[PDB]
This record gives sequence, C-alpha cells and structure tokens, in this order.
Amino acid sequence: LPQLTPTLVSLLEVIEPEVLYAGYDSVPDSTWRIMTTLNMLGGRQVIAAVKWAKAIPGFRNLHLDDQMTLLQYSWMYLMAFALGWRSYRQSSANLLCFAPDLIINEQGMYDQCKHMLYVSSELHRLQVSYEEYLCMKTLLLLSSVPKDGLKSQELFDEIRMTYIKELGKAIVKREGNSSQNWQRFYQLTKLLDSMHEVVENLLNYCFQTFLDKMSIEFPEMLAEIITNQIPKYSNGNIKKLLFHQ
Amino acid sequence: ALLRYLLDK
Ligand SMILES: COc1ccc(F)cc1C(C)(C)C[C@@](O)(CNc1cc(C)cc2c1cnn2-c1cccc(C(=O)N2CCC[C@@H]2C(N)=O)c1)C(F)(F)F
Repeated sequence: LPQLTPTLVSLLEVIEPEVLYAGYDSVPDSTWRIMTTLNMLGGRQVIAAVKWAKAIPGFRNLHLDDQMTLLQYSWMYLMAFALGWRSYRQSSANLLCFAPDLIINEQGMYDQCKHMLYVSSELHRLQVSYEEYLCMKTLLLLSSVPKDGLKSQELFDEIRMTYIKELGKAIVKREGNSSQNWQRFYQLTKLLDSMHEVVENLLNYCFQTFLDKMSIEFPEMLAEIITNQIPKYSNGNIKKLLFHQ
Repeated sequence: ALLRYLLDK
C-alpha cells in the first residue's frame, strides 16, 4: 500500500533511457563507418541523456544555463559509465557492449578500450546493483561545475548531497552488514572519482578525432557540445568535484 | 541552441 509512495530511487528507476541501437550489422567493417556510427549513436544518447536529465528531481529548479553547463560537462561521464555498466551486466566486464547490435571485442581505441573496460570491470568487481548504479550515474551528472560557480549553486549542492544519501540508502537496502557499508561507500565513491581521469582520456581522443578530422561524420548534438566545451576545457574553467579531495 | 531548445521543450 505505501509502495505506492515513490522514493527518489524508484523515480530514477523509471526515467532511465531506453536502449538505443547503432543500426548496424553494405557490410564491410571499416574504421570510418564504425567511428561515424559511434558518433551518430553518441548523439542519440546525449539526446537521451537530456530528457533523462530534465526528469531528475532537482535538475528542474536549477537555472537553464546551469542545466546546459552540467550536460556539456558530464555527457562523456554518463556514456563512459553507462557503457561500463552494460558491459558489466551483459558480459562480465569482458566485452564492450555499446548496444545490442554493436558488441566490440578489443580490436584504434587502445587508451579508449582499456580505460572503458576498467570502469566495466570495477562495476563487475564491486558487483554494483541497479539502484546503486542509478544513484551513481545521477551523481556523475553533477560531477563538475564552473569555477565561477553555478547560478543556482546553493541549490545544486543541496540536491547533490541528497543524491549521495540515496547511494547511501542503495547500499543499506542491499544489506547493511557492518563497517561493510562504510567500506562499500568508500570504494564506490572512489570509483566515481576515477571517472574524472577516465573521461579526460576519452574526451581528448574525441576532440582529436573531431579536430584532426581525416573526414568523419558527426551529428549536430555532439558537434555543438564538442565545439562549445573545447574552450571551456582548454581554459580551465572546469572544477571537478571529487569525493576524496 | 540545439541543446537549448531541447531543454526548453
Ligand atoms: C569517445 O571517443 C571515442 C572512444 C572510443 C571510440 F571507439 C570512439 C570514440 C569517438 C569519439 C570516435 C566516437 C564516439 O561516438 C564514441 N561513442 C561512445 C562512447 C562512449 C564512451 C559510450 C557510448 C558511445 C556510443 N554509445 N555509447 C553508449 C553506450 C552505453 C550507454 C550510453 C549512454 O549514453 N547512456 C548514458 C546516458 C544515456 C544512455 C543510457 N541511458 O544508458 C552510451 C563519441 F562519443 F561520439 F565521440
């Protein structure tokens, strides 16, 4: 009867984007089209990411400029993580599960494949649950802020601190063993921190492909976000929030 | 702008 009264996590559970497909089984397996498809697929997921974002309780109350900044700051974190989680669940941290119709064995993407597979195995190692994953993924949306601060900053930190407690409750709803909980919080939030370092190695490759491009097809949504962030990343206007400072 | 419109839907 009071299972009717929804928690914040059951809410996060029902707004998770639906699976998307590369549209991919012409047939030859070339660099250009695989990269191009991944570009096109990353567009749709960023697009997904936004609808998702705009459903996260608290994300609404923040300023529109505050909403844009966070998505342009976190978009690569959300994909890196999501990919990890899927590769974790579909193939025990061993394969790179972009979509059902696109399962990439190692093979270019060395730095990428390595770093991406790390995330996945860490999820596999910790054996993260779905509620855990949901809270953790929302936290990644709130992973970085402008150094000059968000307009709705005071509000931002209120909401972010709320979603930590939720990842807390996810651990508690999982078991509540002992100091086992403490240790789990430690290891989970540590993983979130490593995300900062992983996304950087992924964000550069992405720029290098975007700029050094030679020819390669890119969607509107990514192009903008990319072109718009390069000067933000380049000038140091970003402040990476970490759990273990 | 592209992102902007999408957030303002
Ligand atoms: C990143 O640099 C590269 C590194 C290695 C490469 F092989 C290629 C690149 C390129 C730069 C050349 C091209 C990329 O296309 C790479 N594409 C992707 C990267 C990553 C890390 C994940 C990706 C893609 C494409 N889908 N998923 C993906 C898989 C699973 C989930 C999600 C995802 O979004 N979820 C989170 C929010 C919504 C959705 C979800 N609700 O679960 C995305 C480019 F990102 F566009 F730049």
